[PDB]
Amino acid sequence: IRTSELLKRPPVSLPETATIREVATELAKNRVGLAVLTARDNPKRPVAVVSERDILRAVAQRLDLDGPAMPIANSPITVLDTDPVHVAAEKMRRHNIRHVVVVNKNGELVGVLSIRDLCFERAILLELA
Amino acid sequence: IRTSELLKRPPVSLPETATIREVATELAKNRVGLAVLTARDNPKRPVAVVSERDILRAVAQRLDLDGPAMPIANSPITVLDTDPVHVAAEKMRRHNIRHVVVVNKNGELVGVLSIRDLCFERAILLELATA
Ligand SMILES: Nc1ncnc2c1ncn2[C@@H]1O[C@H](COP(=O)(O)O)[C@@H](O)[C@H]1O
Ligand SMILES: Nc1ncnc2c1ncn2[C@@H]1O[C@H](COP(=O)(O)O)[C@@H](O)[C@H]1O
Ligand SMILES: Nc1ncnc2c1ncn2[C@@H]1O[C@H](COP(=O)(O)O)[C@@H](O)[C@H]1O
Ligand SMILES: Nc1ncnc2c1ncn2[C@@H]1O[C@H](COP(=O)(O)O)[C@@H](O)[C@H]1O
Ligand SMILES: [Cs+]
Ligand SMILES: [Cs+]
Ligand SMILES: [Cs+]
Ligand SMILES: [Cs+]
Ligand SMILES: [Cs+]
Ligand SMILES: [Cs+]
Repeated sequence: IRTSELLKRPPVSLPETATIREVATELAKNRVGLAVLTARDNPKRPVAVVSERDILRAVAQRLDLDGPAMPIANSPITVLDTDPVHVAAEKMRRHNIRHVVVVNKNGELVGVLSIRDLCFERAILLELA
Repeated sequence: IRTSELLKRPPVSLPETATIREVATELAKNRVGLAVLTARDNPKRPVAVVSERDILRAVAQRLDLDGPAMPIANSPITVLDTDPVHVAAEKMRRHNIRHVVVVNKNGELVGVLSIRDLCFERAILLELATA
């Protein structure tokens, strides 16, 4: 019923000072589509997100792939861990994103949810309609 | 509800001889996650697919992005244009992919369906639940 129950894994994240390639390596190594950029001082606070989609455009535009990742990162769209799952689903539909970052009431990184999680379960699909 | 009815765009494709960067440019230009690689002799026949996920690994492994795209591509997982939409959704789930290449009875490239198409419409979501 709620967001936290659909989380499969610990959050895949790097510090905000990470390079574009460093994010690319971390995404390939974990077989995920998005990486959360955490703050320097506080590794629990998500400051941005970087997707393979962002890296793809960096490749097409011929950016320095060893340059900083923050300039291609976006400000996180979030859902609470205590929120119902359909909120995460409609934010994805609304923002045309395939990920939502799950945080707690303190604003700390709990995990990341994917469109993959919501669509491939019959129990969820009937709720989201 | 059948795959051909959820098609809203002509297939984004390149010839199988395309480089990795040439695919990356095509993906960015069309704002899509996948590109279908078509045959040399017959551009209607899909021979492979390349996702931005594949390009991402190319970046991480420091491959020559001006090298050919075919070695980083995959054998196309297809669905018929006449097939019902739940079959396409079933293949995405089973094979852990977010795209399916829609072809016709002759095996020619009609279009490409995405997990984005199936999940962001209430009419479809309900039918995916009904089975
Ligand atoms: N940044 C992340 N941290 C932790 N788990 C993730 C992250 N991104 C995606 N996932 C999970 O890993 C699976 C595959 O990720 P994706 O290929 O990005 O959909 C999904 O079902 C998500 O639940
Ligand atoms: N939870 C999120 N918060 C902010 N931006 C996002 C989020 N998920 C995806 N994006 C952005 O949407 C684009 C592609 O996202 P995705 O569909 O997750 O690959 C990239 O430019 C991402 O930075
Ligand atoms: N290779 C392709 N050729 C034509 N249309 C596509 C292709 N890939 C995706 N689409 C469609 O265009 C949209 C692009 O989204 P996506 O590729 O999932 O980022 C999807 O909703 C599909 O309906
Ligand atoms: N229709 C398809 N047939 C074969 N492989 C695919 C298909 N769609 C995606 N893939 C592969 O699955 C991985 C993730 O693709 P995606 O998550 O759909 O961007 C990539 O390595 C793709 O090459
Ligand atoms: Cs940006
Ligand atoms: Cs609601
Ligand atoms: Cs929208
Ligand atoms: Cs977006
Ligand atoms: Cs149509
Ligand atoms: Cs491959």
